[PDB]
Amino acid sequence: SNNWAVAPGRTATGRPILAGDPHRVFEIPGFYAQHHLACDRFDMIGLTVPGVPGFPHFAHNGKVAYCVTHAFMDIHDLYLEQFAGEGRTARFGNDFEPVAWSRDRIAVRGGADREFDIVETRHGPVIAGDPRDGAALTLRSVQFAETDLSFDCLTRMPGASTVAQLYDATRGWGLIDHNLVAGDVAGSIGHLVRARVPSRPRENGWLPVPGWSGEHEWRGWIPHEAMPRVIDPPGGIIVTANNRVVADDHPDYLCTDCHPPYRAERIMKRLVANPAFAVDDAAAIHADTLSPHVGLLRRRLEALGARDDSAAEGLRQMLVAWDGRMDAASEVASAYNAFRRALTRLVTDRSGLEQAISHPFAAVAPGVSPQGQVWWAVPTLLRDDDAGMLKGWSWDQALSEALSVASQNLTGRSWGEEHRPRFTHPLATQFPAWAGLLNPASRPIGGDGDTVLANGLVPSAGPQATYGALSRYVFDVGNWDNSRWVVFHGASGHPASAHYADQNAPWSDCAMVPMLYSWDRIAAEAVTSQELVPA
Amino acid sequence: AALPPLSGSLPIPGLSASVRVRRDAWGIPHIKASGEADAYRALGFVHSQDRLFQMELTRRKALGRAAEWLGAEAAEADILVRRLGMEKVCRRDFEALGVEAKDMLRAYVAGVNAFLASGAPLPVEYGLLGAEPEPWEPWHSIAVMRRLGLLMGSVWFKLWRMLALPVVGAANALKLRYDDGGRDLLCIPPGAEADRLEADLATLRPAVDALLKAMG
Ligand SMILES: N[C@@H](CCC(O)O)C(=O)O
Repeated sequence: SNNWAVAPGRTATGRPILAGDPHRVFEIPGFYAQHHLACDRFDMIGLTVPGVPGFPHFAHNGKVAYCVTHAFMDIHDLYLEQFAGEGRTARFGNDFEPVAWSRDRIAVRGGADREFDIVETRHGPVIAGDPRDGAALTLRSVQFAETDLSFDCLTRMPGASTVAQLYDATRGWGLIDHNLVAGDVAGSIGHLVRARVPSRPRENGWLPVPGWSGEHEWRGWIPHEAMPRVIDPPGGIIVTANNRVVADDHPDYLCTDCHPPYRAERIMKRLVANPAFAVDDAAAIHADTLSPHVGLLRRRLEALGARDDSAAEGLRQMLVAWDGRMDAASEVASAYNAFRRALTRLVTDRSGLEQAISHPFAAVAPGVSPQGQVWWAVPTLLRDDDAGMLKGWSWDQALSEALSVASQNLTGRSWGEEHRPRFTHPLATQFPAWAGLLNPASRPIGGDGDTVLANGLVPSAGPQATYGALSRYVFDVGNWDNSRWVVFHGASGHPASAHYADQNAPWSDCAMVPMLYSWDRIAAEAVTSQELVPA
Repeated sequence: AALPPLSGSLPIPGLSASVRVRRDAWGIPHIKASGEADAYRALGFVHSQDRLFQMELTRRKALGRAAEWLGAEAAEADILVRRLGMEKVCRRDFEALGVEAKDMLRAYVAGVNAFLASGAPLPVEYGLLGAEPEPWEPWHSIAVMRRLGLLMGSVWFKLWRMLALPVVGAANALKLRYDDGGRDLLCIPPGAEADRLEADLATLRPAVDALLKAMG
């Protein structure tokens, strides 16, 4: 996800500007929908979650604007339990205690019912492994473990008038951890880590940990007032982009895993170069396609030297010359992607990680992708030249092999056409003759998982974009009708609707449409108007 | 005529006053109510006019009933959310909520239920599936909200490093994480940088050994 705020002393307007874009899988219809809701208590516009009241993540109310990126706090622990009693007891300290067992059943369209066991220890439910064999994994997650009052925040947030009031209003939010970045008409900007995080050791962040020893238990909650926050920082710039929120010597353990800092860095760099950021400048940072890896790729391939195979040497010259932009127009960007996919595939097979998911402990739906994980770690290992997992190969051998393989996979398509998402309705595989109607129309788009324009992919599956900005927005705080937004297909979830897929056009261009707040402009532009009346 | 009516007037049991819903040039609804309860009721209603299939599909995924629509490919995801106790923790959450949040949730689903009773034609998906929509309870929104962020973040990485243990060894498995570009840009303080801490194999040894044994 990306967001940023720019302080009044660095904007073209002399008021805050907030902008960004949440990144999720392109499930259809999009998880977020645009709404404007007014009553006597509030007048708010932003993104809603169909089926949930309110504006949990993205909105302004005419005084404060707010938006989020996923913080990558560590909010889920896995415990290795030791069981006995044929699964009926689990160890805690030096005592084995009764475990909860019950039975449940789901129905399956076109198949038989599945019956199954729900096993639960004092840490939580068993999600992997068979307790009858003596060990299994349980999950203790802030999302499930204790009473959660996040829904109380939804009725308080609309009434906030300043950044600080917004942050009070979110007290008790724990369903998910967000960098909540906010701006207000008084001129403030802020970033709060909005999350409930248990107090417990750094070690729990690396692996499932022993459920019996007491070394690894939660010791209460990190207090609200201890969560990282900053308000009106002195550089006048806030950026968050799933990157590590605080240094690891911070006194509470908060994070082991997060996204690399490429996106935040590139956003930060462009904002730093522009101390008169205007509303119109948001769209250019959304669209940023520079890959952080061009330099490393170039050095390594350079040092690799001419190949013997002819297709492979051609691929090499092309990659060595590439400007590193994942532009929709760029054919060489597809070839970089093909090469990186082949590289990642080879490293995964070679190391045996491809088969790591054979183990019964891997069976937590929807499962981990070895290629999808290794893809992000390859740059580190390549940069450090660490061939520790390549079973005798050097990186130069992997690279060379990847040139050979990748050269057979060059479609020649511009990256836009190579990467174009195939937006797949949930019923398209069950009703394939309806796929044409059900799947909203998609256009060519650039970017990849590393670029601010974060249209990422499934490396084991192919180059096609599978996740990216579900929406983009910029808030002109205190000149609200100048705010703008877009969603990746449209407001409607009805494949027949004129608004099922019409926003895909500006979205694919990285352009946005007016986020209208004045009722008099809304009245002037209404296409349909409906009264919803008492009985 | 595969589409619900977006003009005229439509009744909602439980409204105190009229609510006006204007859809702009992109179909985005701008909803104007007097009271807050009317606002939430109208939002339930308008959500459903555009997104009924999404809402119910997302709820079914939350409640482990999606395989009833999607078949075997959703079976294992349904089993997982059942094991997690979605219904139990969403009911629990709802009972603990203050009166304004309870009222917002109740108003919201009375708007959803009002849409279901409105006599709109059903979305094309219900036609395909031969299905009829099921009514909404207040705690259902909590389940839909929980489903949206379900298991996001750290669990996958821990599960992955554990799976790598017997394949590549401890020293290697503990390097399996997203790159840091050589050194993180932090969010707080803005602009600050720092080197992340690498795994302490010595402190992790007993966890590692326990898992090796358990997995082997
Ligand atoms: N989509 C995110 C915001 C952060 C992004 O997804 O990383 C969310 O809504 O949790």
